[PDB]
Amino acid sequence: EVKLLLLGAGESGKSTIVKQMKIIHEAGYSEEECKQYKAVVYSNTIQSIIAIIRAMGRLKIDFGDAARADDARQLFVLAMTAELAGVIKRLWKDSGVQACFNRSREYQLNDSAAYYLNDLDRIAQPNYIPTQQDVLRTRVKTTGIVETHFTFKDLHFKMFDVGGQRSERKKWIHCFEGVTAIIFCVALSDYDLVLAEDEEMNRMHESMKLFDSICNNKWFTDTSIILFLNKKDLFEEKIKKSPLTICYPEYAGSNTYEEAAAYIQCQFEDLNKRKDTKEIYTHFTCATDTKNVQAAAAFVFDAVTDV
Ligand SMILES: Nc1nc2c(ncn2[C@@H]2O[C@H](COP(=O)(O)OP(=O)(O)OP(O)(O)=S)[C@@H](O)[C@H]2O)c(=O)[nH]1
Ligand SMILES: [Mg+2]
Repeated sequence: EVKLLLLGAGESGKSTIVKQMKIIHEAGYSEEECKQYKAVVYSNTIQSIIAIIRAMGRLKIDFGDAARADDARQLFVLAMTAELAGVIKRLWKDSGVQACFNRSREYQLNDSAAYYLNDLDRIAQPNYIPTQQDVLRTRVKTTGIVETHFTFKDLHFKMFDVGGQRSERKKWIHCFEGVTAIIFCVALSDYDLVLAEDEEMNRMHESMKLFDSICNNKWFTDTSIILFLNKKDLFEEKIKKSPLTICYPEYAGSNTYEEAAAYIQCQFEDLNKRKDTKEIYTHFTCATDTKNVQAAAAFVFDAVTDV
């Protein structure tokens, strides 16, 4: 009876939200289901550390220890085993690798790269099983449309998740029929990144063009628009290191979590052309934090209840 549509750019966090609805209302991920994602965890860790040493060549950075070159060679051939763990750990500890990691803005690196790598000892053990946090931290591109059903207070939702990348936005239109509410996810940490499809397009700017399209859409003039400003935990960490001016030349405020976030929210709310007729319900979220998403869900519920 209630249709929920998750929209947003790629890496936005929409699929992580779906995962959280199963954790909260469907009592988590079974031990067996976690073992399913074990390969995904390993693939993500491997792809991340590969992405870093590959960046070094492009970025003119070399190891703090020249002996690592044999480990970097070993990483590619092996692409889990206890030898591969020792190789990755040494590469992650290297001063050169760490320098390149702190320049990840200049290439494409998974959000959860450091999360997995900093916990490699746990990840490398035998009989290791992905934790619920580990599963949420996994990245897998969403291809096609995925639906999910859950019931709350005698109201049950149809949640639709779709791919955010340009390759999949053609299929967004197929879902627009009968949408109660839209949850538009935006990565706060995307302000200094660039799209993986287009090397020179700013990720946040892309997210903006999308939100303008959706927020001021002809089909959705009825539907309530919810704006999820996601990845606030990464934004908090990141805003100290990188200035928000990279995304906005005009921004003269401080590079602080509270003030910078407030600014991004305002720029997205300003895209509403029917600003008097239509309201936008905005919430700051950490999609990997189940407790935080529980609070978000309640906020989503209140917006739908307002009907
Ligand atoms: N730290 C942190 N990581 C997040 C957050 N939201 C998503 N991520 C991470 O970012 C990655 C992308 O999230 P995901 O849910 O897959 O985005 P998406 O919109 O579904 O990506 P796509 O299918 O359109 S391509 C995931 O691997 C997840 O672990 C967040 O709020 N905080
Ligand atoms: Mg997805």
